[PDB]
Amino acid sequence: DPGFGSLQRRLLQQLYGTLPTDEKIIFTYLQDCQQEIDRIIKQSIIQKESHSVILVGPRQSYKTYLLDYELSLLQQSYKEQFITIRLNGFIHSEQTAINGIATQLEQQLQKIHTISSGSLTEVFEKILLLLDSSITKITVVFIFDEIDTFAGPVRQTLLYNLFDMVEHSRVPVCIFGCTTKLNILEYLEKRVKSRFSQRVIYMPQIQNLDDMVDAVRNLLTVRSEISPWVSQWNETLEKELSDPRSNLNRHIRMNFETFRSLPTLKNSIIPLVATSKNFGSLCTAIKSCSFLDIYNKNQLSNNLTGRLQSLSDLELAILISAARVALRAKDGSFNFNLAYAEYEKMIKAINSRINTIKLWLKKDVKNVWENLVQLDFFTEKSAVGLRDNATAAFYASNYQFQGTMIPFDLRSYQMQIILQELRRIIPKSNMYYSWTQL
Amino acid sequence: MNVTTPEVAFREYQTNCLASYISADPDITPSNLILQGYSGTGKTYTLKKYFNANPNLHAVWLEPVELVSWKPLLQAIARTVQYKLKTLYPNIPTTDYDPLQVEEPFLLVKTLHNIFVQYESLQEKTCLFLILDGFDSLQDLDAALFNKYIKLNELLPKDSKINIKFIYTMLETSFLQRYSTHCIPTVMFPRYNVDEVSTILVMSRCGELMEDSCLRKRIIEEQITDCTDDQFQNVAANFIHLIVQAFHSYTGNDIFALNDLIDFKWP
Amino acid sequence: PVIRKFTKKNVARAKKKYTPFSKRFKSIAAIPDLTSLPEFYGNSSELMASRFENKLKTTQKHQIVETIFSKVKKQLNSSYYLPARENEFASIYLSAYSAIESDSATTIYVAGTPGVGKTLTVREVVKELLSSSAQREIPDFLYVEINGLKMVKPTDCYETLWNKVSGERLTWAASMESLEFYFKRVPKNKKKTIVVLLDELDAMVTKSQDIMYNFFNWTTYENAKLIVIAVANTMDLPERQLGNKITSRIGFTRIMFTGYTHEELKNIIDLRLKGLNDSFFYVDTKTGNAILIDVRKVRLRMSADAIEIASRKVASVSGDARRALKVCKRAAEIAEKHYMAKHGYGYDGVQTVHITHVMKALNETLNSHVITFMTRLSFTAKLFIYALLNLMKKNGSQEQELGDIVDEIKLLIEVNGSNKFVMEIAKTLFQQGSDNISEQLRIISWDFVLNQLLDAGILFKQTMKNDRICCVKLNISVEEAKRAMNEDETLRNL
Amino acid sequence: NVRMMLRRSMYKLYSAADAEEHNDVSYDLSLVENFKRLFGKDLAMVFNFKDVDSINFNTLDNFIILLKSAFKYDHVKISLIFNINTNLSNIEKNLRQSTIRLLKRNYHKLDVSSNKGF
Ligand SMILES: Nc1ncnc2c1ncn2[C@@H]1O[C@H](COP(=O)(O)OP(=O)(O)OP(O)(O)=S)[C@@H](O)[C@H]1O
Ligand SMILES: Nc1ncnc2c1ncn2[C@@H]1O[C@H](COP(=O)(O)OP(=O)(O)OP(O)(O)=S)[C@@H](O)[C@H]1O
Ligand SMILES: Nc1ncnc2c1ncn2[C@@H]1O[C@H](COP(=O)(O)OP(=O)(O)OP(O)(O)=S)[C@@H](O)[C@H]1O
Ligand SMILES: [Mg+2]
Ligand SMILES: [Mg+2]
Ligand SMILES: [Mg+2]
Repeated sequence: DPGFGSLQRRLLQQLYGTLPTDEKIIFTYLQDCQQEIDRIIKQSIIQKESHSVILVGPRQSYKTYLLDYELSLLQQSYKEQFITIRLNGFIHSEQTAINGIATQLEQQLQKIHTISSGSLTEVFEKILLLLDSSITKITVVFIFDEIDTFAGPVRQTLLYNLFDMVEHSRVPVCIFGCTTKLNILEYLEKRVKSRFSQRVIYMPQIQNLDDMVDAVRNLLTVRSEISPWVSQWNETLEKELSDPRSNLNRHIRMNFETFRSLPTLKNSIIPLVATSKNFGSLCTAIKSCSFLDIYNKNQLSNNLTGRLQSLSDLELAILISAARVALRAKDGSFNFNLAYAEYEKMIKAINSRINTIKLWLKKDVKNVWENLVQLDFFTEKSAVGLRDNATAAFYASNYQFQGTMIPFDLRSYQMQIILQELRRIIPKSNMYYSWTQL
Repeated sequence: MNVTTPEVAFREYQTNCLASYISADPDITPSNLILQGYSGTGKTYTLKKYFNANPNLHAVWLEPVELVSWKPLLQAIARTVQYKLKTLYPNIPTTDYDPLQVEEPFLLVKTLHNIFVQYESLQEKTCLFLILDGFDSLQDLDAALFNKYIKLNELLPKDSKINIKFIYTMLETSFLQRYSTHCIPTVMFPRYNVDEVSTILVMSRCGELMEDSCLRKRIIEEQITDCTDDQFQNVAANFIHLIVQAFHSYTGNDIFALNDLIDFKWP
Repeated sequence: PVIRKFTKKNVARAKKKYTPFSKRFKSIAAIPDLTSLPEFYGNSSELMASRFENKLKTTQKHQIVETIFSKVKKQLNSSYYLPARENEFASIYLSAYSAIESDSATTIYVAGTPGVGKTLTVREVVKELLSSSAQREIPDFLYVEINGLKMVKPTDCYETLWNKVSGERLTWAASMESLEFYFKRVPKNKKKTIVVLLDELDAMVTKSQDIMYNFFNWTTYENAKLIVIAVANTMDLPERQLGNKITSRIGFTRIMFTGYTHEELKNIIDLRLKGLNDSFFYVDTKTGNAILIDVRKVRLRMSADAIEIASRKVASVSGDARRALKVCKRAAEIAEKHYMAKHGYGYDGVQTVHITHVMKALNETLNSHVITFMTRLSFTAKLFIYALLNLMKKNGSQEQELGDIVDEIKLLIEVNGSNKFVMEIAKTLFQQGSDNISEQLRIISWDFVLNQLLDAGILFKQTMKNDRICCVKLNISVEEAKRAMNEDETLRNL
Repeated sequence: NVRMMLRRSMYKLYSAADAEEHNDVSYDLSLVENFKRLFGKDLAMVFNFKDVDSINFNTLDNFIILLKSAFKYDHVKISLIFNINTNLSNIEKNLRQSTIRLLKRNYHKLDVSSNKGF
């Protein structure tokens, strides 16, 4: 039937939040936060005040979700009243955010009704004396994602001038900064903190298990009659949440104890619904939740236990042999020569007490040695893998490290998985299990 | 949905999730998606086999290993997106923007904003999949570059007719765990078994081991002309089962090391 | 053409001339009277600066409600006669009145901690002596705002000063030779006195200190008629950057603004409330709109001890007037939203701002949230901190190896296996609930909560690719981490 | 490093193809795929590594693997020339094992010396 195919499509676009903006789901634990964001936007767009504020919470804490919700709800009532500027501390720099404001200023002002052209000292002084300076004004709303990278230790020019428009400009300038850092005010300079209006509002957190039950209840309830299966779906999902010993309420409880983030459970429900062929299987799959065990097995199937279980016998024997040399060493370090010496005296002691097991040569374990390097079982000794930013990754590419230049079998390595962890994962029926203990 | 799931051999969970996230409707598709697996785990195979079984949803295939720095990676995005849309919609009048003019992560956003507004006469919402195939294999890679591509969706216009969608492919799972709190969906491609490597290697290579001239030349020239295709297929299949059972402990669960030891030892 | 090795396709170059001012009249005697000359001293620039008021105008306006507390927040803004800087007004005004009246040149240096009224009262000095000059008791002058943090480059102050003097757009290396020829060579009969304000002089001198010397050396000239009011933050910025023999040669005055006392904060806050405190409004009971002198005659008093404790707390920390005007603006909107929620006006007998509204406005900027954040984390995230705090009392090394934290988490579920909470969670934390997933090395969401605490700023982690020997600090304190973990019920018993 | 090997290699082929030809290009391995679509003739590029005993073998291993990605383009062929001053046995202990399996589909050892055979 096409009724189920329309029952999937709404129930899946409720799980992405792409409902139109009067049907969008606002959970009850972040209503008092979105009412505080609602008050700030519409006494700056309707009532033309100029205050700034920083939103702060973790990643995937509905900071950009609530700002996109509040502007879209003011989009439909007050379209002509405001232009919106949004920057982002990842893709913008100190130099590039000047071009990003002026490009978005001139293209938002065409839709209601040049600035962006010239040198960078020209394009910055034109957006100043535009902004710094019965008919009413256009209010300009700024949105910052990762304002904490604009609040670096060095200069902080761009945060100085925008907070200087909150205090002194005759243009009403609303500024949202979405950061993650709890100590965001200590990144700011003394001049930049003094201009800022000191309002830093903290995104709410899930406090109870019943907050996640009510928020999954709001995500999986269809509030209109689109399909013949809507009432039959809604009475199934209310039985699965009223029963505390149900399997769906068991997977919510594991999320509350481990992740406590509803977007992580949201990625689990999405292929439980989209990979359901008919309503008979879609009603069954949320009763049993046998997909969420298969999903959670996949997400964690090549982390470090799933890579150790995908090894051959020589790859496991070299991994054990390098884990015994790393336990005797004081620095946890080993070579290819040290780990093949422990390997060959292990294969001797197997074949002496015992048909026989092949001892692979020095030239043949070299391929096994390099695969354990690229599967993150061995790391280079004092190694800095990825750098923080782009200049530190560029400085490291011009330096020629020592372990590159020394020969192959002399490189000191270290150990991702120690021998005491390596005894616990390998089963007791392996012939190499006796060698996971000194 | 309204999509076709192909039959990849030992990736039947991975293809059902791949059909679950990738669709033509942009409202029910995530703007980021990672396909993580290690080398040889069949994740460009089933990514390609999914898009061939679904021809009416559109893909731009980029390899970030032959682009080496972050700046050629931005320029190739601007080049191949507008080259895709010209073949895809020839009736739309457009003015070509120089892809070599982007030198910033923002100048990509401004160029993609300029490319997408002139396809505004299209009839419905359409998603173009920008497949960064091997994003972790970029040589100059750092921690602060992948969270610069997560957030491009928020800087591009929300009511455009063309919604770019990023599909990432990456290897090493220590790169992936740096971005765990972004909660963007990930499909894992674990390593194959010894029985999964042998079945894949025997359906991939028994075709070439017949059309190889060395087996072709010898059977007529040795003057033993008493054979069929079903013996031809079984003599090459039993070599592959014998070249694995000897050298599995040396190679491991590779595909590319087994493919080299076949053709070095088949003549 | 040739094959280029790299391309620059986004170069946008300004139309700025290269030849300085010393090469366009061929003689000092051929320089005309620069005051009676059209393009100097901003006699035509008043058309383009007023162009951008028309861009942000729209014709829609539908009766926005202006309640009782909206009028108070409008009057506590920093942009809206100043009581507590009187001796500092009389020092800057006396030093600048004498140099303009005598056709002299000087430099006034003024410093202080942020927010103490020094950018305000220098602008109030030059507004008083604009009004004195407009009455013709001192000659006419030209006033230039230079802000160091309103410049892209530090060298843009040369461009912007010479543009305000001459109306000419030159590069910076041509602007400082234009200014240096202007101040020492051009005669005093041909020029006009110039009062330039070098605001936020810290920002211009961070890289090369070539910019603070030039503005101060130009004031030592005889022919120059230049008054540099140089406002910065610290008092030793001239002597550190320039040296001891240079700062003695210039001979500038040196004023410091001390941060305000609590009694001076009261005469700033209550000075901006003289028109509204103890006054009567006309509030209709169906929209909420107030009108200063269906409708009640309500009135508005703000409590004087509320302004007292807002002044005692702000002046004891920093002493700036911004943090006290926006702790009373914040208190005025806390009182508005309760007035807005009781009657339900929305947006389209006596009201007061209590002691509890000001304390609520003041407590939220002084509290930390790292306590409240960590009591409401996962069990997994709180188990990470609780294992890290046990390691910092086994050693006190205050940066723990990350593999020592993993073995502690496993040992802590090892030992407390009789516990009622730990028996039922260890199945859902090593296999993640059901079977068919093997028992694993890290707890479920170990990469999630380690990245959750690094993103929050609670936790510092060094850069190592070996995920086991990597080190982990805290960034908050050991005390307020233990205070958050002795509140949680299940961790404090084990 | 590896990006300086490629930006010089893509500059040396784009400069030497405009010399034989009688717009600007990003110098990366996307010039190899656009070579027939911009010059009309197919390519045959030859690499001549000069002092390969003085180069580090982390960079040369990662550059051969980078050139391996140009075997999907149907109109190019690469040819490597290694001026090994000392020894072949020293080189195969330096490169990774999966690279030597790539170098062995067709290799040719040519003894080049003033001292060979006198
Ligand atoms: N405009 C939007 N409409 C609907 N859902 C959205 C929107 N923006 C984000 N979401 C979803 O909201 C959830 C989390 O909200 P976010 O706003 O992304 O959290 P966040 O605070 O922005 O995280 P950041 O930006 O990385 S710090 C995710 O499932 C997103 O897919
Ligand atoms: N399930 C499968 N069925 C059939 N052939 C497969 C399967 N998985 C892999 N192969 C083949 O084995 C080889 C594996 O290559 P890829 O799929 O490209 O590996 P990969 O996952 O992309 O790993 P990297 O990162 O590119 S080295 C190809 O020749 C595939 O055609
Ligand atoms: N004595 C005062 N009387 C009245 N209002 C004052 C007084 N001092 C400061 N203000 C107000 O508070 C604001 C603070 O401005 P200033 O203190 O002059 O700036 P500032 O001293 O340069 O601080 P910076 O820029 O960080 S060095 C002024 O704009 C006034 O609105
Ligand atoms: Mg965001
Ligand atoms: Mg691939
Ligand atoms: Mg100031």
